[PDB]
Amino acid sequence: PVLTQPPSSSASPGESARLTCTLPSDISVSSYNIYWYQQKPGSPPRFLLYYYSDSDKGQGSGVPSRFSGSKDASDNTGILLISGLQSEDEADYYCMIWPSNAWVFGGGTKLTVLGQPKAAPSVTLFPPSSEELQANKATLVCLISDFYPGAVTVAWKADSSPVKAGVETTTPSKQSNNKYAASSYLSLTPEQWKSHRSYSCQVTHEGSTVEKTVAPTE
Amino acid sequence: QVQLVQSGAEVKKPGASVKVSCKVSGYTLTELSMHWVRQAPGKGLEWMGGFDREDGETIYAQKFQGRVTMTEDTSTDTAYMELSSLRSEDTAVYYCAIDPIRYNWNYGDYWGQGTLVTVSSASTKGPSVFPLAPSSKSTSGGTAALGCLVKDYFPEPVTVSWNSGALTSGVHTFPAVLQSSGLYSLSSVVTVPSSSLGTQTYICNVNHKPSNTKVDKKVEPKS
Amino acid sequence: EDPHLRNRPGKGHNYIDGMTQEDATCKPVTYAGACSSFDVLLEKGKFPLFQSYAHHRTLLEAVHDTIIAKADPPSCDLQSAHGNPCMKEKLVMKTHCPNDYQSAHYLNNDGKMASVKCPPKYELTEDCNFCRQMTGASLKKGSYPLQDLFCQSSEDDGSKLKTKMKGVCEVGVQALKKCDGQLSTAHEVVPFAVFKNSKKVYLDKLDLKTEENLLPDSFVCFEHKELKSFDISQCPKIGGHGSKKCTGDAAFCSAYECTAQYANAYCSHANGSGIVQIQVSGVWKKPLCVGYERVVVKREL
Repeated sequence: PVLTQPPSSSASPGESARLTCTLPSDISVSSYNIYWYQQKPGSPPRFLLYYYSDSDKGQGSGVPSRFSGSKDASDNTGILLISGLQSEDEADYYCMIWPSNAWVFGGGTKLTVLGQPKAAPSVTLFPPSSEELQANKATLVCLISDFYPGAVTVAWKADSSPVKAGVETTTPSKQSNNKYAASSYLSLTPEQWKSHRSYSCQVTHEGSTVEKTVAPTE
Repeated sequence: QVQLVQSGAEVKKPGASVKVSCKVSGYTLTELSMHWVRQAPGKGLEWMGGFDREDGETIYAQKFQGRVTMTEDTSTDTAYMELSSLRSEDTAVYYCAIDPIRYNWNYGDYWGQGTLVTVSSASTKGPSVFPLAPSSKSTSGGTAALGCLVKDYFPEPVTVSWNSGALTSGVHTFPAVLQSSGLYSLSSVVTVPSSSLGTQTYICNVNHKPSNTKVDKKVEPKS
Repeated sequence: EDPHLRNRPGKGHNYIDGMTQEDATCKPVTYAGACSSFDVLLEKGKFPLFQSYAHHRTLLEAVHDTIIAKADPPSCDLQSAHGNPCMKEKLVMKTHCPNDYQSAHYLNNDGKMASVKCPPKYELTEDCNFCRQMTGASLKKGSYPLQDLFCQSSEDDGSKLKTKMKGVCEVGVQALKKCDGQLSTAHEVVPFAVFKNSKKVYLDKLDLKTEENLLPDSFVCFEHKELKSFDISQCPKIGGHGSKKCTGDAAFCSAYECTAQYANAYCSHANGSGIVQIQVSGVWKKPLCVGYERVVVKREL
């Protein structure tokens, strides 16, 4: 069973954040205990609480009551509600159900407490340098910078066709100006680079996509 | 209060096996059902297997069935996890975990600190440094992007400076990526006024001390 | 022994195979926690036979202890075309299921455990024959025992044992005779027993006897932290070997070495435990399970 969480979510300090955990159509949220975890970088996941019903629920040790859980049967979703959102709550959040002999985790949700505001990303795509192609290698470097919140989806395309093989992407890191930056690499053979008309890097930030393309014919 | 301590970071060649420990202190291991969850860098959590002590049966996930083995040493309160036929996609942080609901009495650890296992066949290779030249496409209203590509090195880390540390404003050095070749790679970039391209000099200083490799590369505009 | 009734024999597992969300407090059942599949049996006024043999195994406990086997379909789906394998057998049973239950288990006519089940947000009707939509806040995580019974381990063979009842033509799903007069029908609480190589054996009579003993299975050992179960296998017998150190009653100290200062735990003799035997057509046999159930009986007049 697949558990789908939104890749990112954001809310302002003092507000309430509502993270969802949607279950497939062949199982029901009403049947399972719903684990919720909070994970911050460089540390293992931390158990927040579990929710099955208003009479079968439990809170994690040292977890403030700002964190609460519930279910929505019509949408088949497990819900983690964080009221009075504060700066330390910015982390990743996972849901988990234990239907059979397996821990099934959701994709995870990067929750950004909105420090202040919402910059769109600047994209720069670098073709392979003449020095690298002389070494019988070719690497496309996609540079994403100055965006907030720090969440990006990177998609590579070769002649309007998506590319999955030979792609390495970094997790968004905070720049010295406190915006975020990320890099993505597409490794090709020198023949693959010149055999196509163009290669494209597409990044998606807050539902909006910016695309840059490069061509060996220049 | 339970205390879960895992072993140190690991480097294993592809095809070999890796063996992770989780030492339990403050509680008896033969009263705990130990599970194992891994996490590829920057990706989600994945359950690998667990031991049901009330049942006495070990359960594994199908994606690993045949490769993951779970043992224990009751005298030292230490659980072990062995993953065989390692591949490049097995690079992850491996956690030993404990059911938070059944053991709600515990106010100590429910997870281990984590064990990073890197799968690579390389051995102390120095990096190749290639320039990322701005022509005009890097420009948007007087702002331009240029940088250096530090590629195919092992192991971590490399340190990058610009103009011998004099230039710091607008500089950003990214974390490394581990490619399928088993070699690391990162890029350091600086955003500059596009007018200063013919006026200013930009040299990145790459330093890989495991191989004693120091490279300087002048990043000048493209013809 | 009031709180030690949750110190279960064997493993003490009181969960059904397809519902594992209560495993924290049902696998096993112990001093702490609640279990929807087990606490039903300890309500005073219900399950009188089990409450008089409470230190013996429940049906779920006998299943997970390999004493009783699961039916070929382990659970019948009421809201299907038929719910067939249990339907004909469930209709001859007069049962009463409380609200908010998704599953109910019983001992089959084959001496196996069958289950009646419903979709994830349906409750069992008051007669356990249909699935009604949930009018609670949430469902229980376990299964309701339909019969009042207890179980034990047995190597005594009962392949030669069969139901013998005076003037009875049909009891439950079992036809004993060809009756061609017109008959008397009624819902009767009929005792039954299951043996190693037998089917369900109904009886005119429930004649039971217990032989108490000082074997490890007749002791409840516990420790204070707040009660926590303790396994007697860690205790050394008189002139023996032990990984821990224990004390107990005069019954425990008569066979195990006792230390009334150092003890890790305390062991009491579970009175009422021991090996139970039943009389079947004038012969004492060691049954796997013994219980009651209200079922349709057709007797000739």
